[PDB]
Amino acid sequence: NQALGKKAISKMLNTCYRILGLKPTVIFADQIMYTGFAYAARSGASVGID
Amino acid sequence: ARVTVQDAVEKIGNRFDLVLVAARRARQMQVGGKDPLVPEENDKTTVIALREIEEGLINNQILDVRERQEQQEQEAAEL
Amino acid sequence: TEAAVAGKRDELRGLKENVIVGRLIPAGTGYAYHQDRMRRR
Amino acid sequence: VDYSGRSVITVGPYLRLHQCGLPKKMALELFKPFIYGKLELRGLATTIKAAKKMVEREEAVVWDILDEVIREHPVLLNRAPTLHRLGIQAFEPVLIEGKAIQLHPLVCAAYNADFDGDQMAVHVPLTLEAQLEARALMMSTNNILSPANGEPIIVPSQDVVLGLYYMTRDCVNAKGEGMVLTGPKEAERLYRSGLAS
Amino acid sequence: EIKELLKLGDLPTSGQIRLYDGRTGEQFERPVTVGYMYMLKLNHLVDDKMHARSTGSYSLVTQQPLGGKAQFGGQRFGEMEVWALEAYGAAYTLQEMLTVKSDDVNGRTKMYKNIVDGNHQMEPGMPESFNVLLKEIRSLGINIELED
Amino acid sequence: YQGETTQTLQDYLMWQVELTPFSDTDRAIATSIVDAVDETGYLTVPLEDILESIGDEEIDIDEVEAVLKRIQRFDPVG
Amino acid sequence: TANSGYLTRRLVDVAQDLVVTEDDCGTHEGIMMTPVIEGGDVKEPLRDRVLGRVTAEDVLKPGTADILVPRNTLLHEQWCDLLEENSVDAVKVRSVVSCDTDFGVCAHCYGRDLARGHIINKGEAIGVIAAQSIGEPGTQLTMRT
Amino acid sequence: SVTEFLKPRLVDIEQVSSTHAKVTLEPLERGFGHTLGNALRRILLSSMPGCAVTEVEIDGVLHEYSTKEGVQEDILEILLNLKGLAVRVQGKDEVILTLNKSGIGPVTAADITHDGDVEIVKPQHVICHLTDENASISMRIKVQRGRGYVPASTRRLLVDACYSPVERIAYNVEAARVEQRTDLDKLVIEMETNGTIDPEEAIRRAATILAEQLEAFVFDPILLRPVDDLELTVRSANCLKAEAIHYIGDLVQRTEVELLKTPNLGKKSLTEIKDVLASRGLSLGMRLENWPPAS
Amino acid sequence: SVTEFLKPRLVDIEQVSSTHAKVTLEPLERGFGHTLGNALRRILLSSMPGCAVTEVEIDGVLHEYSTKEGVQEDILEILLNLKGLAVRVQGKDEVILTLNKSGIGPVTAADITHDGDVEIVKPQHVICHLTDENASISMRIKVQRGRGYVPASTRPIGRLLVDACYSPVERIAYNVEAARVEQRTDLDKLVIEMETNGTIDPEEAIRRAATILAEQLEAFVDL
Amino acid sequence: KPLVGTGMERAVAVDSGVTAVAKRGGVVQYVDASRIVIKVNEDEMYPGEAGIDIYNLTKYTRSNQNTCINQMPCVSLGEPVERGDVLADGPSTDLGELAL
Ligand SMILES: [Mg+2]
Ligand SMILES: [Zn+2]
Repeated sequence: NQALGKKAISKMLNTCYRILGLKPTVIFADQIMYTGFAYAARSGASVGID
Repeated sequence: ARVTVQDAVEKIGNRFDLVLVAARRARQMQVGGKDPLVPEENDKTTVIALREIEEGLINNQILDVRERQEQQEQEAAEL
Repeated sequence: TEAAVAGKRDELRGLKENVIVGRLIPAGTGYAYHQDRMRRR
Repeated sequence: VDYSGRSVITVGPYLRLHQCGLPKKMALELFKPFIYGKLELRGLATTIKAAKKMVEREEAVVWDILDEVIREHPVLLNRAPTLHRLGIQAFEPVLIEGKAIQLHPLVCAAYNADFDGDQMAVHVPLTLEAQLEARALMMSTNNILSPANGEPIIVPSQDVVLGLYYMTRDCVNAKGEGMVLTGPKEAERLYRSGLAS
Repeated sequence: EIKELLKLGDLPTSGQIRLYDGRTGEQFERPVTVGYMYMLKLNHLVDDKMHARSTGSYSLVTQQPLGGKAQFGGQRFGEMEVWALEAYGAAYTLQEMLTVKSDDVNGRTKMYKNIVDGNHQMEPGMPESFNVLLKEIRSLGINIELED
Repeated sequence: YQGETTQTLQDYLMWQVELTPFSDTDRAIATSIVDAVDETGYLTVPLEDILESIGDEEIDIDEVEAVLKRIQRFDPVG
Repeated sequence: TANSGYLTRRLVDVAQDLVVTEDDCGTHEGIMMTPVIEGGDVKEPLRDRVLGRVTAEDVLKPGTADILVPRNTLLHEQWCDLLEENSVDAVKVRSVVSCDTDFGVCAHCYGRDLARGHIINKGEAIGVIAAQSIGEPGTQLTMRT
Repeated sequence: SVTEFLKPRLVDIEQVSSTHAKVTLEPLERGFGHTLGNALRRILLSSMPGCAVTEVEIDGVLHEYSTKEGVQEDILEILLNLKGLAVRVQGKDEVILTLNKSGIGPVTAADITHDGDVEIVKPQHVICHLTDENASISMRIKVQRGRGYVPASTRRLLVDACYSPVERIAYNVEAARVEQRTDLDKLVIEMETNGTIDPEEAIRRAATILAEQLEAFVFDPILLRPVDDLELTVRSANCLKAEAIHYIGDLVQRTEVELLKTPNLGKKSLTEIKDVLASRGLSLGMRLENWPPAS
Repeated sequence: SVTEFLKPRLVDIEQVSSTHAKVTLEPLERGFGHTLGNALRRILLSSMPGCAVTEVEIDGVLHEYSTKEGVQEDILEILLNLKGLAVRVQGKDEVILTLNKSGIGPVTAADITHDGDVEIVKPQHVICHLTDENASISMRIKVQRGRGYVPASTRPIGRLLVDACYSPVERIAYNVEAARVEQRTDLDKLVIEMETNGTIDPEEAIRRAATILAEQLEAFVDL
Repeated sequence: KPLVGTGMERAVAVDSGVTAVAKRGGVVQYVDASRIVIKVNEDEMYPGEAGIDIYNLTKYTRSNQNTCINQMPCVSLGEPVERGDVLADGPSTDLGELAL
């Protein structure tokens, strides 16, 4: 429930590892990668001169 | 297949003894005449051995006891 | 030269000596193997 | 050493971090004695030279044999220089078409590898103890913490965090705001349907 | 002046147009930068990089696999990769890369025969490049020998 | 300079002898049979010289012929 | 690029054959872990200098006789949270240098694995791991400057 | 040959056994996975006929947010609980129900007055929690037939109308291979419904709608031969027949020591068997995975 | 009612040029314009049948890395020019055309010997140039029907192979806009603008796309 | 062609002798995929000389890097030429301009 930068994502995986275990952490990492890729592509971000 | 071996490590207790126990059981299943204690699902001998270790069916003491029993029965049968 | 003039002897106890010869290093899964050798020696 | 190859690495975003992408023309060479044994085990070849010829001319059944023999058999991927022990990791092969190895993104930080011309070397564990050491010790899903300090080494890096940052943000007067939803499923159903931002 | 050229031919001044997704057919949420860039094809082809080996020709004095792609050689497993296997604790994976897969002459054939036979087990033996070291050390007038 | 190991005809024949399901005595007989093969592929000694080179009293010429008929269908055939 | 390689080669060669060969050497001497203070700022808190080690003495509380933790404990995350709740002062811990085991180290002087959360196992080669850990970041340090 | 395409063959729909299903179809032509999946998902999300609650009218409440005595949930909480109420009307296209109730137990969907046309799929669905004994709740709930999602902001207390029987659908396209062709498609559709219809029926109805929208344009041979092929002598053939070896594949797997123990079979007779088997490039120590090929 | 959808029909077809057309489909419900437009665009861009040049055989050449006396282009450039030849055959799945030319000048697609079934849609397609007074070119071109893109590598010492791109269409663009049908105002209208090479009818292309979509969709109706 | 350049393409293309630059001005009298024959002007000819320049193009030769070297004409039959302008392109050259 916040804007997830790069430090707010690593702490999420660390919390998952410390609370749950190893298998949920692996599945969570794969799902995080998939969702991040999908919505980064869907956002249509770019870079211009303006 | 499988992705993690954490349960087998917890049951055996050490990550270096698990490899040896699993190798012993997998060699028993592969080059010997043994058959898996769990339903094999298109799996190889190493993964079957790991799945047997995960359920408390295989460890060093069980293997030693079964080997001694097999040797005693074979020596009795040969007479 | 200094190991020859002194007649030294190597017991193959480390990790780099079992790699030159091609044995199991006494660190990982080869620790119990070397424990057996030291026990039966 | 024998049973070893190398080639250029590309990216596969569809993988799971316990598997890699191996060309099917490299795995045919790396796994050749296994293919001979599997061929003459099931009666396809009654001699070693018959299996040798079948593999040489690349019939249509040697690919099924290869898919059977590479099922659960880790391969060690290594990239030089090997500065720490995370530079060699064991993955499960997936037979792909092409000449480039496909590497999972999340494992790029450990290798210090980027896809602008890097190359990797693949090694095949042979014995029954090497296949279990590559699965219980060197597997990619086993080392997710750094042995130097104890912090995770599988952190998302650049455009995995950009998408999660863009998705988890707020705007003052975005479309369809202020409504009361009944769960995440309704939120996704509104987003896909275009009724909300 | 780029923005004057982008107005001479009727194009957006910003240099960014809106794009649609080819698979779903829905517009990307933000404008993206499209244009024409001059691309080169460098002389690093993946056809000249891919290599593989299972068994081939070995050297004479030290019977190890040759090096290179034109000689159907093997990949070098150097010192820094031995350190990484010593740090994991992989003793068998390290032992099979020093004797069976590289140098032990009588173990290579046994391993190949066992792999073809469906039995994955090795008889380690002794590397053939340590006997060369012993013969070269004791040709200097120094009596080095294995005992017991 | 070190060199390179080339594969001759006898090395190729041995590579197949070791991969053939022989027995301990059959492989010993096959070693003698493959040893007495010149560069043209023809056996250069009579089978009575191979039966003598084995150095065993219980082996008969029938076993030597049986092993020879199997070696004769290696690669190359003949 | 080359100086770091030479340094890590020397580090590996000096400590190649150090292996955890025991479980307890029977001595409880050790070092005292105090936070680093250059004079104006606390560079590193004490929660990172003791996380995953074994105490060498009775470290309970400065006040009186209130045993918060026993003589030999593995200070994991929960124990460190308890440490920060009560504002725990300097602690004495067992270090590798002050170990009574000959030809190796024991699993209690060393501490945590730092790759798995548990305590270090017998056999694991710690000298190579430490040499690679020190020598790997050597390419991020300035050479000429 | 130019107008024929691959068709799915391995459809293996898997049930989570109540309202959640995962259907896998393979192999599609390259690129048809995205086409079919996106079309089906868009049709299921946007246009699927159904019946849903449109608006409510509580006697004691005249505002979207207010205070109602004796109810634990807020007014918008009651609206949320009514939004998820799944109804299956048969005859009409607009009906009205009443929820007069009093007591201390929770007020659930089973407390609605019965109608012949109206059917409730989850009587266990809880609408509100009444706490005070003297408290009572009586409201009128109207349901109507429509398609898709209609927010209240597009247009008594208004409720967002979810006519479509779908709650979530997601498709995923993976790589599949036919024996020769390298790049094909494998479509995996995972979907859930609100209980009024099964997932497979919703998929069938979406496919029917889309297809009706287009009506204006549409071993080795040697091992199999009988052991009689060999030029065996009388005694060796009789011993093999007595050993029930009717094929070369059976004889080949028999190891030498096992055949030595065979009665009436000698060393010189075993050597003849080995000779006649070797004259065909065969030995006596071969292994076969599963020999008898149902023949 | 609510379970009754108005179904579209091919209303208008506008031939803007020989290789450009705009077809119209209306009336459409809400959300069906984008449902049909992208599906038809993908099917048109991926699954259309056509005819392509596959093999060439020039009289006096051995390989495509050579030159001819009197011809300004290399054989490789002649093959690359023959790749773009747009041809419509109407009776078979394979035909052989013949080209004989002599004298100074261009050798266009109008110099191919006339055949009853074969139709050349762009007779101004320049293949090569003859720059010599006594120079002749004689070639036998093989044309066959297929779909997709088949390189020569995947599939005599004088027969030259060329990669075959069988797809007629070049680009597709669809637009959804409001339509005026009866009294309802929620109905839409889909306009599909397509650029082919001139060797396929727009209406039959739309009908082929719809037939492919329906026959692929029939696997879900039973399930 | 780059379509966005700096103007140094022509100098690099001409100075490196991969093209075919006319030695004397004239009129192209023969154009072929492997040779060009130029009829030199009357005011650039030596006494007692048949004025023609013959350029033999390099076709599919192998370079030191196992690549291809191939020159293609860029002139037409019967068109004027002057001294110093290109007659045939080279590897990575488009009308006398560098194109990589
Ligand atoms: Mg790089
Ligand atoms: Zn100690």
